[PDB]
Amino acid sequence: IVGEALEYVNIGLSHFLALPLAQRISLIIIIPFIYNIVWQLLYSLRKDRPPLVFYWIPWVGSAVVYGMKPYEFFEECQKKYGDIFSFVLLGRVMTVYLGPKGHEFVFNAKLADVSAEAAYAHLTTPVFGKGVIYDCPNSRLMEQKKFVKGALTKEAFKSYVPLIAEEVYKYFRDSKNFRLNERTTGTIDVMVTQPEMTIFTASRSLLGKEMRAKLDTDFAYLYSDLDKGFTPINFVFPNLPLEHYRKRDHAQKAISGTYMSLIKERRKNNDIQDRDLIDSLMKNSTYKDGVKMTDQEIANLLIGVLMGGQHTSAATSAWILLHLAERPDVQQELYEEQMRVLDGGKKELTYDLLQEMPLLNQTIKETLRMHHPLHSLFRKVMKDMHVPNTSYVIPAGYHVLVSPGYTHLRDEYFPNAHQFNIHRWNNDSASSYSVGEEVDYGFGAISKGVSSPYLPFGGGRHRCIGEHFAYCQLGVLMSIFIRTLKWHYPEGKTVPPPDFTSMVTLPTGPAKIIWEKRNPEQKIGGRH
Ligand code: HEM
Ligand SMILES: C[C@@H](c1ncncc1F)[C@](O)(Cn1cncn1)c1ccc(F)cc1F
Repeated sequence: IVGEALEYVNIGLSHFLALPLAQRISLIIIIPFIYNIVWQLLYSLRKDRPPLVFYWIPWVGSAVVYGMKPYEFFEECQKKYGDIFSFVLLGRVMTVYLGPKGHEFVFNAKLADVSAEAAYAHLTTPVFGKGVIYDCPNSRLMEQKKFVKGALTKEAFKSYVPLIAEEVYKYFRDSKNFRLNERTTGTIDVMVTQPEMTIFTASRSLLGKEMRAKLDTDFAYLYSDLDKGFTPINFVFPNLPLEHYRKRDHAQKAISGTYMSLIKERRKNNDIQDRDLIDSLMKNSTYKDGVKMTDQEIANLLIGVLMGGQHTSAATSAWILLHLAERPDVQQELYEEQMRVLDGGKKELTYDLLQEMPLLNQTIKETLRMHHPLHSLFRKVMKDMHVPNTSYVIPAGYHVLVSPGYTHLRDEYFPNAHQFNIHRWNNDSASSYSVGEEVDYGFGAISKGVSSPYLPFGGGRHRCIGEHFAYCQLGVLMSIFIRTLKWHYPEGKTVPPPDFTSMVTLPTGPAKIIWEKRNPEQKIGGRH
């Protein structure tokens, strides 16, 4: 007789529903703790799954160590399990594939196998607005990228160089952090100066003079509010009836409103030129099926493009200054190249002359090797994926994570990888090189292979289209920094470690350097 036992299941259920509140909340905690632990041990025997990093807390997973020190986490997991392994992160399973094979597996994955917008839309759609980037099918994104890349031409860069130069000189003249007509030395926090210089230079060139003029007013604080809404917290908590979220949504509406105002003023006056990215998208933003982007979608695409470029570029010029601050030898070598290429300063800097500055471009290239601004790129797996030359299957509903910034730091691919050495790029100063066959996904021919161990701009359909703009901006900025200033660390300070929590690998601030004028008597003209 088992019937007697099934009575005691029923009895035990009734004795359970009647335990003291102390016993039950303790049971409410301990039942999923134990179940999680036993599920992982059962998981460890599936041979069609990559090894899964062990974690104590359910749902949270390895979120803490991953969020704080992702590269240290990857190295420890790589020593234990090899190059492919999974970990739990705030409710999701992330499968990491380290190394060049990982780059191929993720960046060159079939469109049907993985979805970037399914991973990212919750981060970005609340910040940028609807209908663009990741709030739209991949085919729409592919053509959005074509539209933006159409104002990112060599001819556009030739006109952007003197405009970016003007902004840098105006920032040296007017900003409280410098005031070079009044002060010959000073101390700056590069995490204060570089965000400002980046937004001023990117606004003037990509958005135009009107939009740049608005950053001289209270309007600039909307950018700070919108910027604060770009945060990993959006991945778990993208809308909370709280104040941070309200200034974000307000800023998005107010900034996109300002761009639509300009777009509609330009069209009401037929004042549509080739000045900036606004002119360009107004003339060129009709999809191949004949649908035109709305003025709202144009404005939102501007926000996302300007904000993406904001955080990668500002982080990078911060790291460049910070590495050069302890390398007066490198500053000296870069200064000599400035003097030779620009005839002692008697040539005005042009886009063409920037391309004849290999050591300056190698300094950018080397900073992007040691400080890849995005430590992790993500996709959501949409169809079960087999990992070649293994028995592993990554099931739909998992996410795949690739980290070229981690391979940038491996000695096997970059000897003495933790040493800043711009000369490892001698006779190889190009921002990136397609090492063979090319493919076009809708925004131009790009490298078909994505196996390069140096992959600062990703690859495949989601590859960056901002690299030449970033080199132009960083190049103008650094050419002027080098010709105008020397700089060094306060006593006993050195390169700060990265803060990875922002998802952008920023220097831990305050990161202070001391500048001094190379020509204490040099004056910057213009009105102020
Ligand atoms: C140092 C500067 C930069 C670095 C290292 C960088 C890095 C990257 C990487 C790694 C990706 C691939 C993302 C993924 O696969 O999920 C990407 C995509 C992209 N980036 Fe950049 N970026 C930089 C600057 C810029 C700038 C200046 C702009 C705009 C002016 C920009 C706009 C974009 C866009 C539109 C994409 C396409 C995303 C997609 O197709 O899903 N980036 N970038
Ligand atoms: C999604 C986002 C990101 N941020 C942080 N970790 C991983 C990421 F994928 C990012 O790739 C960053 N970025 C890349 N180039 C410039 N910015 C991005 C892409 C396109 C865009 F229009 C705006 C934008 F923020």
